[PDB]
Amino acid sequence: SGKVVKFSYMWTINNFSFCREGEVIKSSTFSSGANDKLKWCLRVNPKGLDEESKDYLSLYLLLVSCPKSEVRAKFKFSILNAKGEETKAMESQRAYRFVQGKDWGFKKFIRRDFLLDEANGLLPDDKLTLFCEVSVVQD
Amino acid sequence: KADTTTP
Repeated sequence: SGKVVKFSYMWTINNFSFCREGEVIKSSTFSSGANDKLKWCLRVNPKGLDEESKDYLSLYLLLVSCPKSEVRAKFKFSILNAKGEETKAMESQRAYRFVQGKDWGFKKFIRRDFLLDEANGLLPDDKLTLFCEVSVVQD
Repeated sequence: KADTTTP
């Protein structure tokens, strides 16, 4: 069997301003690898993860299940503006080692005040569109 | 650098 070895997941969160959430928003599960056997999701802390990131939105890629032991993968997160352009990109500098149940991401992905300022056009109609591009280098 | 929330 062949494998989906790179993939891009687009996720829109409606009414983001009214996200009454350390509380997590979880995306749908999406699949990768051979026979859809690698399962992933995105997880968002809209008000931060811990106290040191209260001013930020945190965003993580989580490996939900995998057939073997480890998966090594590079990943990139970005926000799509109204024009569909990628902006505020952050990417792993290297492949990270994932095992079933483990996440990797950015506690300080983006400042809340920057995200909430309408002049930056990142919440058109109160909608946050995240973009996650993954490249699996092993498994 | 990326961070993880799980031990």
